[PDB]
Amino acid sequence: RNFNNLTKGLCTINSWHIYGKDNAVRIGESSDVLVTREPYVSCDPDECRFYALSQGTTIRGKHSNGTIHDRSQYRALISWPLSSPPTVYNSRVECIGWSSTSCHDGKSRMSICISGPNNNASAVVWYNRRPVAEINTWARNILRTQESECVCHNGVCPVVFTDGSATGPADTRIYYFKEGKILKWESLTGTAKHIEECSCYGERTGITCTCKDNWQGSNRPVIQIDPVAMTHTSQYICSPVLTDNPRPNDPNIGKCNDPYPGNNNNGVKGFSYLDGANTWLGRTISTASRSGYEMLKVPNALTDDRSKPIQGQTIVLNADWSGYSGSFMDYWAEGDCYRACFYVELIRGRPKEDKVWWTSNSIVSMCSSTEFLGQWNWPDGAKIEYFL
Amino acid sequence: RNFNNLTKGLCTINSWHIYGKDNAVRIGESSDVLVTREPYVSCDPDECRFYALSQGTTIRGKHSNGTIHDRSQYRALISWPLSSPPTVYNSRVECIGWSSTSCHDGKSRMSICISGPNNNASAVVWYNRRPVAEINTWARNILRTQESECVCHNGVCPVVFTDGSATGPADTRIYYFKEGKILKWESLTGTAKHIEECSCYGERTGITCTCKDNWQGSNRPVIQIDPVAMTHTSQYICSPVLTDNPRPNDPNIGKCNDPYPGNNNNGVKGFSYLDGANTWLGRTISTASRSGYEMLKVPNALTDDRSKPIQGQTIVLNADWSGYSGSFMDYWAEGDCYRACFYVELIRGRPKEDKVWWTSNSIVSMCSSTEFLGQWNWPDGAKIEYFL
Amino acid sequence: RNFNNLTKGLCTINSWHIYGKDNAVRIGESSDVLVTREPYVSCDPDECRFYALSQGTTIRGKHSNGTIHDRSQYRALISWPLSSPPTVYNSRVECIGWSSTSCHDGKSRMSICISGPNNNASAVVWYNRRPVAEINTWARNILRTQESECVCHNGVCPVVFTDGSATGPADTRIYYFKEGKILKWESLTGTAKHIEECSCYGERTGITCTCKDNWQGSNRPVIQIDPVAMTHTSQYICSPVLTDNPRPNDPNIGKCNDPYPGNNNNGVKGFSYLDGANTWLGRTISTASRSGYEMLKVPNALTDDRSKPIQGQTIVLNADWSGYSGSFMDYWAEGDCYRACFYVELIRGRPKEDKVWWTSNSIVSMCSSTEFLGQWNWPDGAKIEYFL
Amino acid sequence: RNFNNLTKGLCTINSWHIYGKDNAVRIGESSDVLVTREPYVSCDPDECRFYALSQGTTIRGKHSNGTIHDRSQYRALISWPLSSPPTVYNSRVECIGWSSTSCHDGKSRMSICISGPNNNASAVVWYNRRPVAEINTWARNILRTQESECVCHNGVCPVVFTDGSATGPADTRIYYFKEGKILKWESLTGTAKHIEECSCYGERTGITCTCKDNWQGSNRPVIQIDPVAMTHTSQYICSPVLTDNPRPNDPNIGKCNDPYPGNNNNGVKGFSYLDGANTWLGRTISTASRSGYEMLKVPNALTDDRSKPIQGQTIVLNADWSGYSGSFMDYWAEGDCYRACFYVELIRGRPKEDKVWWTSNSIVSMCSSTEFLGQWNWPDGAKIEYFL
Ligand SMILES: *[C@@H]1O[C@H](CO)[C@@H](O[C@@H]2O[C@H](CO)[C@@H](O[C@@H]3O[C@H](CO[C@H]4O[C@H](CO[C@H]5O[C@H](CO)[C@@H](O)[C@H](O)[C@@H]5O)[C@@H](O)[C@H](O[C@H]5O[C@H](CO)[C@@H](O)[C@H](O)[C@@H]5O)[C@@H]4O)[C@@H](O)[C@H](O[C@H]4O[C@H](CO)[C@@H](O)[C@H](O)[C@@H]4O[C@H]4O[C@H](CO)[C@@H](O)[C@H](O)[C@@H]4O[C@H]4O[C@H](CO)[C@@H](O)[C@H](O)[C@@H]4O)[C@@H]3O)[C@H](O)[C@H]2NC(C)=O)[C@H](O)[C@H]1NC(C)=O
Ligand SMILES: *[C@@H]1O[C@H](CO)[C@@H](O[C@@H]2O[C@H](CO)[C@@H](O[C@@H]3O[C@H](CO[C@H]4O[C@H](CO[C@H]5O[C@H](CO)[C@@H](O)[C@H](O)[C@@H]5O)[C@@H](O)[C@H](O[C@H]5O[C@H](CO)[C@@H](O)[C@H](O)[C@@H]5O)[C@@H]4O)[C@@H](O)[C@H](O[C@H]4O[C@H](CO)[C@@H](O)[C@H](O)[C@@H]4O[C@H]4O[C@H](CO)[C@@H](O)[C@H](O)[C@@H]4O[C@H]4O[C@H](CO)[C@@H](O)[C@H](O)[C@@H]4O)[C@@H]3O)[C@H](O)[C@H]2NC(C)=O)[C@H](O)[C@H]1NC(C)=O
Ligand SMILES: *[C@@H]1O[C@H](CO)[C@@H](O[C@@H]2O[C@H](CO)[C@@H](O[C@@H]3O[C@H](CO[C@H]4O[C@H](CO[C@H]5O[C@H](CO)[C@@H](O)[C@H](O)[C@@H]5O)[C@@H](O)[C@H](O[C@H]5O[C@H](CO)[C@@H](O)[C@H](O)[C@@H]5O)[C@@H]4O)[C@@H](O)[C@H](O[C@H]4O[C@H](CO)[C@@H](O)[C@H](O)[C@@H]4O[C@H]4O[C@H](CO)[C@@H](O)[C@H](O)[C@@H]4O[C@H]4O[C@H](CO)[C@@H](O)[C@H](O)[C@@H]4O)[C@@H]3O)[C@H](O)[C@H]2NC(C)=O)[C@H](O)[C@H]1NC(C)=O
Ligand SMILES: *[C@@H]1O[C@H](CO)[C@@H](O[C@@H]2O[C@H](CO)[C@@H](O[C@@H]3O[C@H](CO[C@H]4O[C@H](CO[C@H]5O[C@H](CO)[C@@H](O)[C@H](O)[C@@H]5O)[C@@H](O)[C@H](O[C@H]5O[C@H](CO)[C@@H](O)[C@H](O)[C@@H]5O)[C@@H]4O)[C@@H](O)[C@H](O[C@H]4O[C@H](CO)[C@@H](O)[C@H](O)[C@@H]4O[C@H]4O[C@H](CO)[C@@H](O)[C@H](O)[C@@H]4O[C@H]4O[C@H](CO)[C@@H](O)[C@H](O)[C@@H]4O)[C@@H]3O)[C@H](O)[C@H]2NC(C)=O)[C@H](O)[C@H]1NC(C)=O
Ligand SMILES: CCC(CC)O[C@@H]1C=C(C(=O)O)C[C@H](N)[C@H]1NC(C)=O
Ligand SMILES: CCC(CC)O[C@@H]1C=C(C(=O)O)C[C@H](N)[C@H]1NC(C)=O
Ligand SMILES: CCC(CC)O[C@@H]1C=C(C(=O)O)C[C@H](N)[C@H]1NC(C)=O
Ligand SMILES: [Ca+2]
Ligand SMILES: [Ca+2]
Ligand SMILES: [Ca+2]
Ligand SMILES: [Ca+2]
Repeated sequence: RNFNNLTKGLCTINSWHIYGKDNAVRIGESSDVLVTREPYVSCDPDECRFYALSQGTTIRGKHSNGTIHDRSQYRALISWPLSSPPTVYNSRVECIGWSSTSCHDGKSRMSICISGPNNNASAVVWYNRRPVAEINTWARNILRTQESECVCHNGVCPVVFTDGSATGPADTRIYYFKEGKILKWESLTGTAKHIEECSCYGERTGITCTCKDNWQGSNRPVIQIDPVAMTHTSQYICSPVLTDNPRPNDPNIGKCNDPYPGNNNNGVKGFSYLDGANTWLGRTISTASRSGYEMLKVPNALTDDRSKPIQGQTIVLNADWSGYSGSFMDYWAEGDCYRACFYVELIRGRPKEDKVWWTSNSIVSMCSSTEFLGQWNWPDGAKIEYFL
Repeated sequence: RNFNNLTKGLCTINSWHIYGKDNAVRIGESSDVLVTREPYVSCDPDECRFYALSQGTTIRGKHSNGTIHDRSQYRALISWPLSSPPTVYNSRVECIGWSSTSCHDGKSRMSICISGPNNNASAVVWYNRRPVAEINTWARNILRTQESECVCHNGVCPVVFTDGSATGPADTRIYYFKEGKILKWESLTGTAKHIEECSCYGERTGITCTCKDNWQGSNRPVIQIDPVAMTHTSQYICSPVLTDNPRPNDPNIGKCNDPYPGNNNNGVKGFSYLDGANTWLGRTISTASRSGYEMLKVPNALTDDRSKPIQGQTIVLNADWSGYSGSFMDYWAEGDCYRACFYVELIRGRPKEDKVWWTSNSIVSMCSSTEFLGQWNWPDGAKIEYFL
Repeated sequence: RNFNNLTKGLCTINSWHIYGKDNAVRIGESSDVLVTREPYVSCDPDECRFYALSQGTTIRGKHSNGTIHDRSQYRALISWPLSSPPTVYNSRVECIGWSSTSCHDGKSRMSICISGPNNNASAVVWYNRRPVAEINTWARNILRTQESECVCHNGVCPVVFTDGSATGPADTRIYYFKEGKILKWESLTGTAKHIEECSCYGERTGITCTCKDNWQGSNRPVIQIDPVAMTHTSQYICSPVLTDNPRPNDPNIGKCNDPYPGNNNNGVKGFSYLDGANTWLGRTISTASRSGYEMLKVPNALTDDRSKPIQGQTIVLNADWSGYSGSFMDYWAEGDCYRACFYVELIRGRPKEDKVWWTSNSIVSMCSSTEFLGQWNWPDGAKIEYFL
Repeated sequence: RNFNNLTKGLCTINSWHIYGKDNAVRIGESSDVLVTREPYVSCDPDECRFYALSQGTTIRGKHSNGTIHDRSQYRALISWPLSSPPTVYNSRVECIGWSSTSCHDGKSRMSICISGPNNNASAVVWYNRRPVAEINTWARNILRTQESECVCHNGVCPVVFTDGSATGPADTRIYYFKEGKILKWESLTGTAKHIEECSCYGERTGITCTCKDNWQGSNRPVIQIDPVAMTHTSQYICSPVLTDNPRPNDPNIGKCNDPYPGNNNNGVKGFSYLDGANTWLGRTISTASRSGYEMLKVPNALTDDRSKPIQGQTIVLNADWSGYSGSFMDYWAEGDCYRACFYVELIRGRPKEDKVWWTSNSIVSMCSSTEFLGQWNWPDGAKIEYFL
C-alpha cells in the first residue's frame, strides 16, 4: 500500500446523482438504530462508509430523551456500511467524544475525537485503530473540529480545529498529521474572521476547505491548504450567493475578505466545490431555518464578488428538514478525475419537532455526473407522529 | 481474476430441486426484517445472494403502512446471504432506487438502480461498489429495467431498459456495459411489440431474455442477445402454453411475432429456459391472479406454435400467493453444464390481503436436477392474522 | 488444502470437560432467536460451529405456535458460531429441508438436506456451498438421515440414510460421497435390524456410527464403515448397559445381533465412543423419558455382552430435560490423538411442557479430558413461566 | 507470525485519555445487550476487544432477574468489538464458565474459563480457539483466576489462580502456559498473605501483577513474575496510599510485607502501574463502597512505605458507581514504549440499586498520554428508573 496523492482534477459537474441514503429515522421507528447527529461519509481504498456521532442510545430507547444535548460522555464517532442505518449491531466505534473528523491516507485511517468539559477538552488522534497523539485545549472553550472527513496527500493529513468563542474571535489552528503524529501546526492566517466545522476536499491544486463563520458572516469562509509546504491561506467566498443559514437575502455584491452582515451568532456546517467555471455551492433553501437543500452552479464563486447561478439542482424540498452538509470524495476510484460528492444531514426531532423528546437524523448523499440528469427530492421520510 | 465466458450449455432438466427459501414474512412477524418486493438471486464467483428492493422500513414498523406504493425515495436495492431473510442488520445496500438489475462479470459486480419522479428518472451504474456511469430518462415516463440479474460474457453485460407507456408502444433499449461503462446501446428491434422486466440467462448460444408484454400480449416476448457482436433479435414464445398473468386459456396455436390477445394493460414478470427439447416454461397456475406456480416442459416452445407440455412440476399450490419470477444461474459452479435456476416472489399483504396495510414478500428458489425428483409445494408460510 | 485423513486414535477419556453451551432458550425469551430442534456440532479446519434445523420463526414470534411439527416447508439446516445462540442475524443457511447431515473433508464442506412430502422426499447434496447431486426417495416413506455430522477420509464421506417404516423393517442405505458426487451406495448389511439417526466419528480404525433402532431394540445398533474400501458391517452394542430411550432396565446379558426387547416403536438419537478399554456410552438417566444425561465408561461395550460401568459422569440431572445426543470431533486440532466430543439437545416446550405452544431446544457440548475432572450438571436454564 | 517479547518500557504517564466506552446499560434499555460482569480489555496483534462474563440473558429479558448471582451454568467469557456493547448478535464466546483470563501471545490467543460447583471446579485452557489443557480444583473451594488479561513473553503466558478460602489462607498457584500447554506451576511464595483477581501487565523488567487480598489487607498484594525463568516473588504495595475497597483511611506509613488492617473479608479487583517515578495507582474514591474512581501518581509506591501522591486524575465521580478495574496494554502498537491502559467496570443494579432485579455493568477505559490532558468524568450514564 502507498500513500494517496492528489493527482487529479475534479470531474466536470453537470448534475448530481443519488449516491447513498440510509432512511435511519424511518427504520429506527422499529429497529435498534442509534440516535446520531453530525454525520458524514468517508472512503477507504476498498470501501466507503457513513460516519456520525452516536448519542449512546437508540431512538426508541428511553435514553433518547434529551438528545438535543451536544456534548455528553455517551457520544462516540461511529462508522457503518454505506446506506445501512447506524444500528447497535453494525456500527463500529472509531473513538470516544463529541466532535470528530476522520480520513484514510491510502495506507491506514486517522480518526480524531474530542471529549471533555467545556474548559478542559482534549483531542485524541487515532491511526490504524490505535491512539497515537493527543492535543489539550489551548483556549479552554470547547475545543472542536470539522465534523466531516479530512483529506490526505502523501501521508500528510491537515485538520482544522477551533478553540474559543462561537460568538467572537476564537483561536483556530491547522494541524498537519502523518501516521497520527503531529508534524506541524499553524495559527489561522488570512482574512477569514471566524472558523468552524470545515468541509474539505482535495485535488491537484491542493486542499480546499469551506467552513462556517458563526460570529458575523453569512458568507462562508474558505481555507486553502498546501499539504506539501504545510501552509494555508483564508478568505470568504466572494460570491453574493450566500450559503450559510440563517442568512440575509442574496445581494449583488458579496464579500471576499470580511463577514457579510445580517445574522450574528448562528450558522450551519456547509460546503462548496470551488473550481473556476466548474464551481458549485450547496445551501439550505430557507434563509431562516435548516430546511430544504439545493446546489447552485456559480462560476468563479470564490473570486468573483458579482457571481450568480447559471444552473442548479434541488436536493431536498424547502418543506423538508435538512441540516449539516459536507464534502467527501472517493479518492481511490478509477478514472482521470475525482468525482465530487456531498452528504446532507436530515435532522428530525428537536428543536423543530418537539412532540418527541429526541434529536436525530438520517443521511442522503450525492455525487456529480457529467450527464445532465433529471432531479428528484430526497426527504428523511419518517412520520414523526408514529413516534408519539 | 478473469472475466467469465459463457462456454457451457444448459444441464438437462429432468426436475427441479429446492435451492433457497428465506421465510421472510414468517420471521419478520417478530424480527427486524425489511419490507421488500421485486426480489431476485445472483451469484458472485464465491457466493450466491438474495436481492430485492427494500421499502426502507421493517414489516412490524409503522412505516410499513402504504408499501403497496412502487416508487418512493426510501427504496434501495439490497442483497443478503442466501436463504437468510432481508434484515436491517444483514442487508447490504447496492444502490438507491426503485428499479434494478445486478450481475457479476467474473471480476467485479455491476449494479444498476433507477430513481426519480416519473418524468425525470435516471439510472446510476455501479461497478465494484462505485458509481461509474449514469443514464437519463429518454422518454420521460418511468425509466425502468429488469428486476432480476443481468448476464455477462467476456466483460460485456447487456441490460434491457424500457422508458415510456406501460399500456402502449414504449421505447426499449438494450445497453451493453463493460466495467460499468457504456460500450453501446441499441433500440429494440424484432417482432416483440412491448417489453418489460426481462429475465435473462446465458449459455454458449448467447444470452436469452424472457420478458413481459404489458400492453396486449399474454404470451411472453423474448429477446436474444449476442454479447460479442452486441446485437439482438426479438419475438414471442411461439407456444400456445401461455405464461403471462393474467392470461386467456391455452389455445392450440400460439403466436410467434405478435401479442396473443385477451388481456390488456396487465402482466407479471416471468421467465423461461428455451433450449430445444430441454425447454421449460414457468407460470402462475391461476389465469386470473398471481397465485400458484408451476414449471412445464414444453419442447421447442420458442419456435413451435403447436407445442404442449410433456412433463411438469408444481412449485407453489394455486391456493397460495405467488408473484414475480425470474432466472439466474451459478456461472462459477463446477462441471460441464450450467444448472438452470429460478426464484418465485411470494407476495403477502396488499392488494390481495388488505387486512394489513403493508405489501411485502418472501422468496423461494429452485435449480434443475438430472434426476426425476419427487415434488413438494412451497408456500410463503406466514399467517396474515398474526399481523392484525 | 488437502483432504483430511483419519490417522489418529482416540485420546484417552478420563472425564469430560465443558466445550460449548448457547443458552438459546434463556436468551430467546427476549431476543430474535430461531426456533430449532435436531442440533449438532461440526468443525471446519479453521472453526467449529453449532448446527440445527430451524423452524423458520423465532421463539417469541407467533409462528412458534405448532413447532412440535417435524417436517414443514419452513425448515432449514442452519449453522452459527460456537456457543452463540441461533439468531435471525447470525445464522447461516446451509440448505433447505427437515433432515440433515454435514461434514468438512479438509478442503470444503458437504451439507445434505432432505425435503418433500412423506411419499416424495428428496435429498440435495451441497458441496462448497453449491448443490451438486440429488437423491430421490427409494421407499416413498420419509427419506431421512443422521441429524449429526458425517465423517470424511481422503475425500470420501460416508452417510447413512433410511427410507421406510419407523415401526418395522425399512430400507437403509450407506452412501459414499466425494466432492458432493455419489461414488457408491450399498444396502444395509449385518445384524442391525433397524437403523435411524446415526451418530458417527472417525479414527485410524475406520468410521464408527452409533444409531437408533426405532422398531424393537433398546440397545443401539452400530454401523462400522471402511471409507477406503467403501464397505460396512453392522450389529448392536453387546453391552447390557442399554442406551436408547425409552428402555427397559439394565439386564446382565445384552444382545450383540438382535434388538433387546421391552420397548417398541420409540427411541431417541444417541451416540457412543467404542474403543476397547477406552469405551464410553452416553444415555438419558431416565428409562422412561428424555430427561437427564450421563456418560458411562463401559470397557469393550461393543463386543462384551456382560460389560458394566467402571466410571461415569453426570452431564444433565434427571430433573432436567435432555433430548438428542450425537458425536463430533475437531479433526484439525493439534496433537497425537482425536479428542472425543458430544452434544446434548436440551428440549424445551412440547410435548413435555405444554403451557407453551412451541418446541425448541438449547445445546450443551463436552469434549474428553485426560484429567479426572470434577463434574457439574448443565441444564437448559430457561424458566418456562417467563414465556406465558 | 512470531511470539511477542516484552522489549519495551512503559511510556511516561503524564495524564490519561479516553480509550473506550460502550454505554452498555444505556443501550441495553432498548436493545439485545447481554447482562455481564467482570469485564476487561485485551489486544490481538490486529485488534483490541472488550471481554466479560455473560450471564446468558439480556438485561430486558426476564432471565436478568437474579443476576447478582456469581456462578451459574449460564455464564461464558465473551468478547466483542472495542466500545460496542456486548450484544447477543456481536458477542463471540471464548469459553464456558464463571471465572476467566485471556491473552494473545503474538501468534494465537489463550483463553481460560473455570466452571463447576464450589467443591469440584475445573479450568479449561483454550488456545487458538481449541481446548488444549484442563486443570482440576486442588483445594475444592471455588477455583478462580484473574478476571482480566494475562501477559505473554516469547510464548510463555503466566496466569495466577487461587483455590481455597476467601476469608483465610488459600492455595494460590502461578501457572506457566505455552500454546495452551502447562510448562510449569508453582505455589505462591513471598510475603503476600492472600491473593485474588490479579491485574497484570508486562514490560522489559518482567511481568507485574497487582492483586486483591480479600482476607485482611486493604493494601494490594503484588506478584512479580519472570516469564523466562518462570519464577516469581510477592509482597504488598508499600505505599500508605491504600487502594483496595472498602479500606481504612490513608495512614502515613504503609505495609510492604503484610496486610494493612481495618477491613476483613472484603475487597475489589484493582490494578496499578509500578514503575519508579512513573508509578500510578488506581482506586475507588469512596473508602466504603464501589463508587468513584481516581488515578494517583505515587512515586515508588511499590517500595516506599511513606510515598504520597504528587499528581492525580479523576476518572469517575464519587457520585457514580464503579466496580472492578484492571490493566491491559496494546503490545503490538508502534513506537518505543508500551502505553499503559486500564478499564473500570461500572456496576449497575444490585446490590446498590435494588429497584431492579438484575446486576450488570458497562465499561470505560483509558490509556496514558505524555501530554498533561484536561480531565473529565465518565459515568455509566443509564437512568435506573427507565428500567422500572
Ligand atoms: C428534470 O430535471 C431537470 C434537471 O434538474 C430540470 O431542469 C432544471 O430545472 C431547474 C429549475 O428550473 C434549474 O435550476 C434553476 O437554474 C437557474 C439558473 O438557470 C437559469 O438561468 C440561467 C442564467 O441566466 C442568466 O445568465 C445567462 C448567461 O448565460 C443569460 O443568458 C440569462 O439571460 C440570464 O442573465 C440561464 O442560463 C438558464 O437558461 C438555460 O437553462 C434553462 C433550463 O433551466 C433552459 O430553458 C434555457 O434554454 C437555457 O438552456 C436558466 O434560465 C437558477 O437561477 C435557479 O436557482 C434560483 O431559483 C431557485 C428557485 O427555483 C432558488 O431556490 C435558487 O436559490 C435561485 O434563486 C435564488 O437565488 C438567486 C441568486 O441570488 C436570486 O436571483 C433569486 O431571486 C433567488 O433568491 C431568493 O431565494 C433564495 C433561496 O431561498 C434566497 O436565498 C434569496 O435570498 C432570495 O429569497 C435554479 O437553480 C436547473 O438548472 C435545470 N437543469 C437543467 C439541466 O436544465 C427539469 O426542470 C426537470 N423537468 C421537469 C419537467 O420537471
Ligand atoms: C411424486 O413426484 C413426482 C414428480 O413430481 C410426481 O410425478 C409428476 O406428476 C405430475 C402431476 O401429474 C406431472 O405433471 C403433469 O405432467 C403432464 C404431462 O405429462 C403427461 O402427459 C404427457 C404428454 O402426453 C401427450 O403426448 C405424448 C407424447 O409422448 C403422448 O404419448 C400422450 O398420449 C399425449 O398425447 C405424457 O407423456 C405423460 O405420461 C408420462 O408420465 C406419466 C406421469 O406423469 C406416466 O404415468 C406415463 O407412463 C408417462 O411416463 C403424462 O401423461 C402435464 O400435462 C401436466 O400439466 C397440466 O396439468 C396441470 C394440472 O395437473 C396444469 O396445472 C398444467 O398447467 C397443465 O394443464 C393445463 O395446460 C395444458 C396445456 O395447455 C392444458 O392442456 C390443460 O387442459 C390445462 O389447461 C388448464 O389449466 C391451465 C393452468 O391453470 C390454464 O392456464 C389453462 O388455460 C386451462 O385452464 C402436469 O405438469 C409430472 O410430469 C410428473 N413427473 C414425473 C417425473 O412423472 C408424482 O405424481 C409424485 N407422486 C405422488 C404419489 O404424489
Ligand atoms: C467431584 O467430581 C468427581 C468426578 O466426576 C466425582 O467422582 C465421580 O463420582 C461419580 C458418582 O459416584 C462416579 O460415577 C459413578 O461411577 C460408578 C462406577 O464406579 C464405581 O464402581 C466401579 C466398578 O466397581 C465394580 O468393578 C470393579 C472392578 O475394578 C470392582 O473392583 C468393584 O468391586 C465392582 O465389582 C468401581 O471401580 C469404582 O470405584 C472407584 O471409584 C470410586 C469413586 O467413584 C472410588 O471411591 C474407589 O476407590 C475406586 O477408585 C466405583 O465404586 C457407576 O457405577 C455409576 O453409574 C451408576 O450409578 C448412577 C447413579 O449414581 C446411575 O445413573 C448409572 O446409570 C449407573 O447405575 C445404573 O446402571 C448400572 C449398570 O447397569 C446398574 O448396575 C445400576 O443399578 C443402575 O441402574 C439403574 O439406573 C439406570 C439409570 O437410570 C437405569 O437405566 C437402570 O435400569 C436402573 O434403574 C456412576 O457413573 C464417577 O465415576 C466418579 N469419578 C471419579 C473420577 O471418581 C466426585 O463425586 C465429585 N465430588 C463431590 C464431593 O461431589
Ligand atoms: C483541567 O484538567 C487538569 C488535569 O486534570 C486539572 O488539573 C488537575 O487537578 C487535579 C485536582 O486538583 C489534580 O489532582 C490532585 O493532585 C494532588 C497532587 O498535586 C498537588 O500536590 C502535589 C504534591 O505536593 C506535596 O509535595 C510536593 C513535592 O513536590 C511539595 O512541593 C508540596 O508542598 C507538597 O508537600 C503538588 O506538587 C501539586 O502542585 C502542582 O500542581 C498543582 C496543580 O494541581 C499546581 O497548582 C502547582 O503549581 C504545582 O504544579 C499539587 O498541589 C493530589 O493530592 C490530589 O489527590 C488528593 O485529593 C483528592 C481530592 O481532590 C482525593 O480524591 C485523592 O484521593 C487525594 O487526597 C486523598 O489522599 C491523600 C493521600 O493519602 C490524602 O492526603 C488526602 O487527605 C485524601 O485522603 C482522603 O480521601 C481519600 C479518597 O477518598 C481517602 O481514601 C482517604 O482515606 C481520606 O479520606 C489530586 O489527585 C491534578 O494533579 C491536576 N493535574 C494537573 C496536570 O495539574 C485542572 O484542575 C482542570 N482545570 C479546571 C479549571 O477544572
Ligand atoms: C460549541 C460551538 C458550536 C456553535 C454554537 O456548537 C455546535 C453547533 C451545532 C448545531 O448548530 O447544530 C451542533 C454541534 N455538535 C456543536 N458543536 C459542539 C462541539 O458542541
Ligand atoms: C411502471 C410500469 C409497471 C407496469 C404497470 O409497473 C410495475 C408493476 C409491478 C407489479 O405489477 O407488481 C411492480 C413494479 N415495481 C413496477 N415497476 C415500477 C418501476 O414501478
Ligand atoms: C468466590 C470468592 C470471591 C470473593 C468473595 O468471589 C467473587 C467476588 C466478586 C465481587 O466482589 O464483586 C464477584 C466475582 N465474580 C467473584 N468470583 C467468583 C468465582 O465467584
Ligand atoms: Ca453565520
Ligand atoms: Ca400481459
Ligand atoms: Ca428403540
Ligand atoms: Ca481487602
